[PDB]
Amino acid sequence: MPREIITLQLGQCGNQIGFEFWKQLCAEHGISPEGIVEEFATEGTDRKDVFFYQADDEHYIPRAVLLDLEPRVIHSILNSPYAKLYNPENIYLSEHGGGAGNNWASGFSQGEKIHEDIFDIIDREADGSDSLEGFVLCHSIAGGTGSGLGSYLLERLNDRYPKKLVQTYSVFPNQDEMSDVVVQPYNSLLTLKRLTQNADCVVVLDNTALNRIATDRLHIQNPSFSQINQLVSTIMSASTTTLRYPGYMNNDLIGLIASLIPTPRLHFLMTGYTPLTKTTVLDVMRRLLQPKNVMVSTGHCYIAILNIIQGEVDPTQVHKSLQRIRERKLANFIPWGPASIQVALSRKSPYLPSAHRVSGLMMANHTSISSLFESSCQQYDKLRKREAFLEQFRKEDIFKENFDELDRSREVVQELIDEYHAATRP
Amino acid sequence: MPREIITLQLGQCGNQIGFEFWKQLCAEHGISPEGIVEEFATEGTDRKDVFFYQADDEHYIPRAVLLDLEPRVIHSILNSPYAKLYNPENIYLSEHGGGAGNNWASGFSQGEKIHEDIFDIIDREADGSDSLEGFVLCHSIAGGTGSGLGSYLLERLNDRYPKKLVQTYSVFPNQDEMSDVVVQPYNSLLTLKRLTQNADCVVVLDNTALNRIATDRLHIQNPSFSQINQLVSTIMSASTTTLRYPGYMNNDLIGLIASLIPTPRLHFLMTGYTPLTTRKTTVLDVMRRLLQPKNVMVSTGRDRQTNHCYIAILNIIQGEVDPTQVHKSLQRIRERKLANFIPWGPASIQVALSRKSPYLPSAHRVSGLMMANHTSISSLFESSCQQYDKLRKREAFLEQFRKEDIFKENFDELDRSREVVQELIDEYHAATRPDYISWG
Amino acid sequence: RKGHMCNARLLRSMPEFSGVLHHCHILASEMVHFIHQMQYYVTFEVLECSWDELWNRVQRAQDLDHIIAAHEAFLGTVISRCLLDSDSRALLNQLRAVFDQIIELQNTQDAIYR
Repeated sequence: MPREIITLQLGQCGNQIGFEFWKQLCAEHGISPEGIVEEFATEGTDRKDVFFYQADDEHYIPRAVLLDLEPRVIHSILNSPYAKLYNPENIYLSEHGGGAGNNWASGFSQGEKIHEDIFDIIDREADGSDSLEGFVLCHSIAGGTGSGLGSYLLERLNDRYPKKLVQTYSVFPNQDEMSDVVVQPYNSLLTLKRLTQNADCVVVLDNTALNRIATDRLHIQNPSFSQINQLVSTIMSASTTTLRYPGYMNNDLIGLIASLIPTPRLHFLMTGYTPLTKTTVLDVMRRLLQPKNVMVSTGHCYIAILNIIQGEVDPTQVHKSLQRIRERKLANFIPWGPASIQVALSRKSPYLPSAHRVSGLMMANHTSISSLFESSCQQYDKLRKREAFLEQFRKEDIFKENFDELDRSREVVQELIDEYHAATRP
Repeated sequence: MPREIITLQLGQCGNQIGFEFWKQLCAEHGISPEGIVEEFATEGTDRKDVFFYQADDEHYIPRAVLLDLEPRVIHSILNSPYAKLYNPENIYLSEHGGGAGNNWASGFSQGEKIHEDIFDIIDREADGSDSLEGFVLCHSIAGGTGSGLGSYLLERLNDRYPKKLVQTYSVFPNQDEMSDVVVQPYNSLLTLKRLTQNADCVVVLDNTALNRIATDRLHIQNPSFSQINQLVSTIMSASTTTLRYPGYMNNDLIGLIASLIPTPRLHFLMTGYTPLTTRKTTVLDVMRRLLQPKNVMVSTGRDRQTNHCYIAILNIIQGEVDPTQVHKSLQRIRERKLANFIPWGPASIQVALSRKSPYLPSAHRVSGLMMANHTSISSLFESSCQQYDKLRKREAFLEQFRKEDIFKENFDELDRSREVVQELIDEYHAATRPDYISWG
Repeated sequence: RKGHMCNARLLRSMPEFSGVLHHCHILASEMVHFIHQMQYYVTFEVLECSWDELWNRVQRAQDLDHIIAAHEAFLGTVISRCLLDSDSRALLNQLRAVFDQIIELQNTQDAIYR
């Protein structure tokens, strides 16, 4: 039986990442942008029914719901070659084309305004899934729509499926650049709060680290958001590789999460992707150990690391690489528990052209993410202490009476940081 | 684990030498100007991890950091055919585009201004190094950046990396030409001070000696900077031969230095190269040419009063060499007393045979470089001290030092540098003497 | 673990339960780590090696006897790595007891939450 996962693409960034993710999945599975199985992809070993639905015309339709408060991105997707990829009944678009105006409170109010369209889509997809595993919300914490509406959707998923895992791919704003959204620190704090308190697993997407990786490793001078999203789509394909290639162990997202999130409140997961541009298991692990390839901005120790290596891998080289990693103490583990370092050997997708016979993704749980949450809290406090951009927040219901939602978001992110430190502690 | 060496290219001269070094390494490894290994160079027997980094695209990237306070040289490297060979993230450019202006004090203040950025870069490279052996700073001792910024970087490396070696290749200005920098003797004294107190090894590059070599051996009338940089690149390539050709002994620079430098302060090495020119050379002919003054690459004053001697000599012979001819060459050199050695210790003369790069064309079936620690370098240190004393006693060219914080109140750092350089000259002369052990 | 991490969100509103939630999440995380590691070992150290042996043998098989021997070798490698011998019985019993204790911990956690 399929184990369906619903992908929620929120706001401009979430919808663009979802579109590029679907393009990458199509390319990895040999699926055309219209949802038709390519002749070379007719004999694929991938399970498409988990993430795509098959239409009566042999079209594969993404189990993807695209919610944006701004028309530009939705219109670009519906005008893209991948317009036929998405199920049209799963697309909610707010009729109030005013957006959140880069205001987290406005994004939350917009999520409330488009609640019916969104929850109608979510319920339609839940009843349309034979064995829905869960929802993955892909959004940014720094915008208005993706941040406010993203926090709202995280809350609503936790409320509607309180026994089902709610995973988020939460994009954290750049801490080193002045956010164009003076309330961005508030949006970031609210999103970190919702990931820490109401999500089972938060994949932190640090724009600072993603930009660094895109520039230093892809040789992109001034890496564009498109190149960052191409890296993201590569990561999403690697994350779905265990779904697309049937293995003996960890064939489901539930099992991945249970392996990745040992502390329910400490549910912020760091991601890592490779290549960022004959690799032996040991050479792969040595390159992975380079800080420029970690996809999480952590300010600390690793709780656990899983390396999923896809392609033609010699298991004896995997064993030798694990042995060398152990002898070299290449990862610092929690002192109060055993060091969880796993290596999964998988085959690469046959449908995606790989210049590299073998690629690898590292997922690492590292306590310095608390430093990222602390940084987000400090940015929130920096904005609140200046009352900057609050006139528009006071117009939104979450901030209409007070800024307590911002202060609670800062508190929740502080609690998340403190829990990450305790998890760094015996 | 590799034993990585980071090349730090400082100022116009340092950056140009670093660029030519990377060109030479690329040519020796058969690496394209974009840092990609050439198809013909895939089967090399050289260990690249010691001196080059491997990029993810099978490109070999120099473990080189190009740092300049003046844009001309950094931009020249990024505009060279080798711009794609180097990591652009390994190029530091001071936002204060004022350079050191051939002022040691300005170079020092610039090193202070870029201290954090520099140590951030050094630590990034150290973590990207499995077993980083050390840093080689390519700078001039007479300029502003290489002297001032070189001293600053030497200090900061000594403090931050107290277990890692900091070697400098300090280019001394031409002694035979009127330096445009009237304070050049002050800059040189300050650089010699920093080499003496905070450097483990200072390779003196005398532009006077380079001009002499260009005239006498290459027949270059008025050698251009390109020809000088080609000679520098030849030397730098020769320096990596023990790393690039796997032998049984002394395959690393650390081991070479520990065998060559019994006195930590007596770290000034003279170079000699052969052939220096625009018949199967035997080991004995090689050693005789190296012992020929026209093949020594260091301008040491022939002081008739001080019987200068070699502390140590390494002859790197590159090419097809018969070890029996090496033995005959050692025997002939001993019988002929072709080298004068320090009287207070045994003459340490080592000869390493290495193979040439298969990717680099060698016109000579056999070449040889001599690296010598020889007390006549003291004649250079004495000359630098005398020039410093000539300016300081006249306060010549001091207005720009007094404008700089290191010299704003007084010149005590210059005077200490002049004292250190006088002590260096006298100590090098003693090291030519049996009493060297008691000289200090 | 799913129930742990959902119910600790539900019951976060009441602080009294947090100590139970955290202790259960810790125990469950330890179990999850062990199980995940052991399954990665069985998959690679048993399944991957046995399948590679079988496939290399069959792909170099020239005789039916050879094919039969290769299949036997595949199954033997899988059994050996998977502790299918008559000497691993103690480790098998320990594995089974760990499984049963994990089921018991699940039951106890569900009771606590109820």
